[PDB]
Amino acid sequence: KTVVVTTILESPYVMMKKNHEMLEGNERYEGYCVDLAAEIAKHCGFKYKLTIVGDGKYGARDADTKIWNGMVGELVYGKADIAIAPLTITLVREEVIDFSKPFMSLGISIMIKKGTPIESAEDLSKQTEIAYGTLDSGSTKEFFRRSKIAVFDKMWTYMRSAEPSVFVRTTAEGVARVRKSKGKYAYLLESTMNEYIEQRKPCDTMKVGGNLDSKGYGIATPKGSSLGNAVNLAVLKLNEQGLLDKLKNKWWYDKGEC
Amino acid sequence: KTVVVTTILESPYVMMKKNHEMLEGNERYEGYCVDLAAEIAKHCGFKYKLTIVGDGKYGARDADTKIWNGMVGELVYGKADIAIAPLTITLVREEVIDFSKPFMSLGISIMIKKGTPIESAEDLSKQTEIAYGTLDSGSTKEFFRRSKIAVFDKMWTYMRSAEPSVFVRTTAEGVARVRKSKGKYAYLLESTMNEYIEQRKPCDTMKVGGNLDSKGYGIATPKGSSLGNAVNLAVLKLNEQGLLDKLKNKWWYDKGEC
Ligand SMILES: N[C@@H](Cc1onc(O)c1Br)C(=O)O
Ligand SMILES: N[C@@H](Cc1onc(O)c1Br)C(=O)O
Repeated sequence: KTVVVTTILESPYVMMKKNHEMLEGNERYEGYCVDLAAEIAKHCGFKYKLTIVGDGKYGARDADTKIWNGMVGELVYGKADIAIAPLTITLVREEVIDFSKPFMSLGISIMIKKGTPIESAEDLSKQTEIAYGTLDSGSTKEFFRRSKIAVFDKMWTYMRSAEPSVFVRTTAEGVARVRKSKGKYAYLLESTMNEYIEQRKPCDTMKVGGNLDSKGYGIATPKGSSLGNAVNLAVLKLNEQGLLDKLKNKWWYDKGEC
Repeated sequence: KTVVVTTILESPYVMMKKNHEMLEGNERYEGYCVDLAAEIAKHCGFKYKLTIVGDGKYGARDADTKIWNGMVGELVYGKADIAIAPLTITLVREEVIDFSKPFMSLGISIMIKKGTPIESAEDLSKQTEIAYGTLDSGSTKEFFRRSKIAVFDKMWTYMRSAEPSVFVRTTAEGVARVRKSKGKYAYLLESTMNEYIEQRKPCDTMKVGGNLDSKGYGIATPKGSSLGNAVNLAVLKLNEQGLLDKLKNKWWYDKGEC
């Protein structure tokens, strides 16, 4: 039957076409993951319906209720058959859902307003003039919360108690904050999103320093789903064919505005 | 039996004494509402236990689940017997819980960093250079969300879509934001909290313009609770005895630091 795909509005993975109100179904969206879903579906031989995750979250488990939210939750509770989005492969998630090998590699990075005197995470941790934060949910926030590494521990300690809050609801908000804070706010996010934004007008942001870690995004399916095998092979095939690199260039650099 | 009082950490209504770790029970807290609870209990002849609302919220109903959160929720679901805090009497709340006549009068107001060229709500609505917001929950946010008054409608329209978010988690955060934004952020909050903060170091904030509305805080009890009658009479008695005004002066001006 028609496969239900859960995904999330995150540029340039999935975005509403400017003229979406005049369109219907899958045609309403565009982006790297929209193109990827089409390729995966073709190689696995299934028809699908793109749906945007109800709560706009990636996926975490509430420590008290033990309930999973976000795209991970939609898979865990059977609300969706597959997640095709910039969903980071992590230990906690790997335990409850299946993941294809990575379709994109990335790492946590620093985004600054051009001119900000910051070149690394160490730089940020050793000062207070420039505030810094992460998304209010997801693997980056979790990276800092769980890190036992001195420098990252120091940063988390500062972030968790910083006032006003240094956390944002969406990537768009973090970017807006960096752009409007006159260099007094730096944003910690995944290298992939950082690199995309660096090529977007008004071209006033920059990725600085090396990535804090090395990981990847994977296509997710409910644990034990018979669709997992084919999907994983499709990702490997698409990568080996150079299609994934082609898609990355298409949505990141081919039409960079900077 | 011992009455369970739900309240909230909001200065100067209820605050943790500096040395709370060395104290136990009700002795751990201090403030206007702590003193008020003692007076109400004495006049109604009951023993009580102060408890801080689990979710740190005042009280709203989720439009989807219809579940009440905050102090209102604790009363509605029988987790607490009475709420003694700066809980605003509103139509939606009055329908599900009982309220004593007001023990304090107030209205929505504007807090600015001294020197900010803003004298009214109209001023704020007609410009964009200075951002402004409210608590991310409670009667003030709701006032703007539901207002059909042109000026407030205009302000809500701007606030709801402003990026980054102009909403804060606690009063303390809104104050910190006003103080650290060099006049580029104004905070909308209740006159009572505004007046208290204006007398606190570093004495860099000011209440401007007249209040946007006129309302009051009431002591709340589960609907139909036999404790409601006595509590209401106690509030009226304490007010007529001048005790409420005495308490206001004690926690607002007697030890003002400005
Ligand atoms: N890919 C992450 C989400 C995320 O993590 N950090 C960010 O800035 C974003 Br967007 C995840 O799967 O949680
Ligand atoms: N008293 C209000 C809470 C509140 O509403 N606006 C604020 O700034 C605060 Br604190 C309520 O009962 O919701």
